[PDB]
Amino acid sequence: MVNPTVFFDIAVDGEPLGRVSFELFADKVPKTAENFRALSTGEKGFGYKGSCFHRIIPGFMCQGGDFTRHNGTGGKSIYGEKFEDENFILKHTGPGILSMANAGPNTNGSQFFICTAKTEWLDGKHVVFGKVKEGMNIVEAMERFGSRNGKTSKKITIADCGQLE
Ligand SMILES: NC(=O)c1ccccn1
Ligand SMILES: NC(=O)c1ccccn1
Ligand SMILES: NC(=O)c1ccccn1
Repeated sequence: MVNPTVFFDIAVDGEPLGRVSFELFADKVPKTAENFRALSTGEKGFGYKGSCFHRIIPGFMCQGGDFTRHNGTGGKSIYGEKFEDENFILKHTGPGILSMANAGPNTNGSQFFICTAKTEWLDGKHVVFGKVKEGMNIVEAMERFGSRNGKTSKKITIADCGQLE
């Protein structure tokens, strides 16, 4: 079939900003893509809606997906607490790359990051599974609320999220 597309509706201190949409690479990382897809729809009873981008470093990346500790230490996959690195077929080529955050080999949960630069040192250690399709202007707006140490000057939230036709 066709690779799924997922959207995030982003808010800044509760104020609507815009929509970021993502192509998920189910054709190359079906397991990893399915996790992010189901967390986006909330169809297992948990996921990304209402959570925040807790760490944003301009010229590097926007990190989110921690809906259990809201700070980078939590989250869980649709398969259990953690799942294996599925493969490293896809590389971190530039801005818009969507990739899994982790704390060691085989520790993927729900946390993910959106690259805003090429981050080749992450290749072969973070599983890349998607890419921003629309709203890279919105990801760039988000990023302006980050800082050098990653603390956001405003609260950046996924006000709504879902799967698109
Ligand atoms: N430690 C992590 O999950 C990480 C996430 C994004 C970029 C670099 N490292
Ligand atoms: N990606 C995760 O589930 C994670 C990443 C860093 C620290 C703790 N958990
Ligand atoms: N490890 C690398 O290839 C690299 C490239 C630029 C900045 C930091 N690290």
